[PDB]
This record gives sequence, C-alpha cells and structure tokens, in this order.
Amino acid sequence: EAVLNELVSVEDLLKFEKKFQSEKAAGSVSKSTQFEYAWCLVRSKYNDDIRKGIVLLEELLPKGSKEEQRDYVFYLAVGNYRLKEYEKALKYVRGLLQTEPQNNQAKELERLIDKAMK
Amino acid sequence: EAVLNELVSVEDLLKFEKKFQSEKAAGSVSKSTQFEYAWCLVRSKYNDDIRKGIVLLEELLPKGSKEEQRDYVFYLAVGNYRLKEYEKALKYVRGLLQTEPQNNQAKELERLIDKAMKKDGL
Ligand SMILES: [Zn+2]
Ligand SMILES: [Zn+2]
Ligand SMILES: [Zn+2]
Ligand SMILES: [Zn+2]
Ligand SMILES: [Zn+2]
Ligand SMILES: [Zn+2]
Ligand SMILES: [Zn+2]
Ligand SMILES: [Zn+2]
Ligand SMILES: [Zn+2]
Repeated sequence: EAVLNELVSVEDLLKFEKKFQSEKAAGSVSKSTQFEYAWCLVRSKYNDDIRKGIVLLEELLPKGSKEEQRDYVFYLAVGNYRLKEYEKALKYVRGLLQTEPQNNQAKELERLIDKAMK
Repeated sequence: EAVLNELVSVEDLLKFEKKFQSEKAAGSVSKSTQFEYAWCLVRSKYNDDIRKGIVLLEELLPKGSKEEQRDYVFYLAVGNYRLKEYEKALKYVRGLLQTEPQNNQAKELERLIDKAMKKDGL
C-alpha cells in the first residue's frame, strides 16, 4: 500500500543521498551513485526533488554510453512528465522511440503524455 | 501514477534482467547486480517475481558484509510481507531491530506487518 511505498522509498533515498553527499565531498561521484540518487528524486511527490533529479540526469547525459543515455532520456521524460512539462517529455520519449521503435515501455509512456495533453 | 509505476518497474526489471543473464552466462554474478535485480523483483506487481527476488536475497545473505546484510534482511522482510509470509517477515525485521534499535523504517515495517496480520484475522 501507500505506507509500504513510503517505507521503501525513505530507505532508498536516505541511503542514496548519504552515498551521493559522501562521494561529492570526496570530489568523485560515480555515474551509478548519481543515477540512483536522481532515480529516487524523479519518483518523489515534491517538485523540488523532481527538479533536482532532472538536473542530475542532464549532467550524466553527455558522459554516458549510448545504452546509458537511453536510460537517462527515459527518466528525463518521466521526470518532465511528472512536472507537467508534457511537450518536453514527448520529445524525449519520441527521440527514444527512434532508436528503439518496439520499446513497449517507451511506447506506453507516449500514450500517457498524449492523454495528459488531451 | 498507477500506469507510470508499472512503466518504471518493467523498465528497471528488464534492464537488470539482461545484466543478470549476461553475467550469468559469463559464470560470475556480482553481488551488486544480483541485489539490484532482486530489489526490483520484490517490488514487482506479480507474485512470481517476488518469490524469485527472495531466492536471490537468500543466496546473498551469508556472503555479504554486516552492512550489506542489513539491506538483505530489510528487503527479505519486505518481500515476505507482500507474499503474506508474515511470521517469516517478522523474524527478519525483528533481527534488524536487534542491531539497529533506532531504525524508524524497520520499526514502522514491523507495525505494518502486525496490522496486516490482524486485518487478515491472525
Ligand atoms: Zn531528499
Ligand atoms: Zn515540498
Ligand atoms: Zn522535500
Ligand atoms: Zn521540498
Ligand atoms: Zn525529498
Ligand atoms: Zn525476459
Ligand atoms: Zn538501484
Ligand atoms: Zn542500516
Ligand atoms: Zn518488537
């Protein structure tokens, strides 16, 4: 239920933030640590987490491989979709559908963005 | 959020499945990859995925360090809670509370398990 979703999310966000702030103090944030931190931020209920999570994914975009960039663009569309930036979230998932046309998860996300605009 | 949570779950579950199957074909499966896959499995909508995630966590339990074992025990309690293995979920969350008495997440999880048992008539 909602209480269980809150418990697991708090456990993950508390661990990933502590791991992110520790590597940031050491001047060496790995891409996995920054991605998992932004992954929890874009799934948060509050906008100042979603905005922060989108910023972290934008920084990882010019530093990841083509397979890693697809996972970043997917959650950039998810993050902007939850910030009601529907037009920007569409160009992210459409550009993702150009390289993976048969991605059922990305194709279904386009439906949510389209139904939100309509 | 219902359709959106389904999308994020399948996207992560498919990504870590391929990374798990690739390392499995290589012979060696790292603890980080096996944990991340099991972490998504115990959070899936379907029960068969949750059971597979519990098995992967049971294999990592005797291997990991004391800090890694706390995360294994925490999600072993979450997985068994969703499968309504209540007494099994209690022994895990009570074991984590033995080493961390001030863990509000495990303390609230123990109350959640207790509520679900009374709602189910046990
Ligand atoms: Zn936070
Ligand atoms: Zn707020
Ligand atoms: Zn906040
Ligand atoms: Zn806030
Ligand atoms: Zn927050
Ligand atoms: Zn498959
Ligand atoms: Zn992860
Ligand atoms: Zn702990
Ligand atoms: Zn107790």
